[PDB]
Amino acid sequence: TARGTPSRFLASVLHNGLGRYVQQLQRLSFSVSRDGASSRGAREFVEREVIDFARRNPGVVIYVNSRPCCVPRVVAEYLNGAVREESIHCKSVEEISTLVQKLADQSGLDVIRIRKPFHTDNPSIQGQWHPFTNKPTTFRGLRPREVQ
Amino acid sequence: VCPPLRSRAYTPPEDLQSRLESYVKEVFLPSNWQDISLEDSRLKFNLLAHLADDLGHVVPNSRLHQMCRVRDVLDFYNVPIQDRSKFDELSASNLPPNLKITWSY
Repeated sequence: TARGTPSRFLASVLHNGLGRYVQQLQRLSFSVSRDGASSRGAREFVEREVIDFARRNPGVVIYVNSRPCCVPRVVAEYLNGAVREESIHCKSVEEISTLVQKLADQSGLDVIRIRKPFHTDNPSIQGQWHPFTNKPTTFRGLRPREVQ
Repeated sequence: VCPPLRSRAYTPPEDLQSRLESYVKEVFLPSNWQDISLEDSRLKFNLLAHLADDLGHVVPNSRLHQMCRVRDVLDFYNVPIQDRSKFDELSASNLPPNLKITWSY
């Protein structure tokens, strides 16, 4: 629930779009296993997709480590310092591809409730409303019931 | 003494047709030698054993029945095979500069 979970505001890592888009994902470590049905999909991904993904995203370093593993994993490190570890255990090639693409397209900011669907650093162009807007001014600035 | 383990890799020889037809002449000669039926077990064994001894590559039992003609034998001996490990294949498949693969096995 929102009250039982942290929250943040919509934001970008370094104003990611103003000048140029910078892919926030920087590292992808795939822990895979030679043997083990859990990492069959991971093995197929390494064989058939990882090269294409690497060349499509030249700004992401991919570390494929084949060691004995019961739960193959993918650790995504983002420019902002966030680390997201996802299990690719018993996931088909398509599922692994979608997960990896989502990690690539996703920023390092925490996946928590976002308070507002929008964020403006300049919400007002004409002047934020204050009680004295839309209020006429009186001669010599005389408050009501003032004698002189 | 156990001989050193043989590598399963086998690149088909360039003079494959000439070698095969020479062996066919040695074993069995007529025109269209590619169609010589290998229904006689004696001749089949002679040809296949000679080819295996020469080339270092033998017909598996699973394909032995389907090797019915010299054309089939030629097909089997011109299709290549490699035995390099998956690590070697992945590392020699032109890995992009941002893709590093390591084995802890």
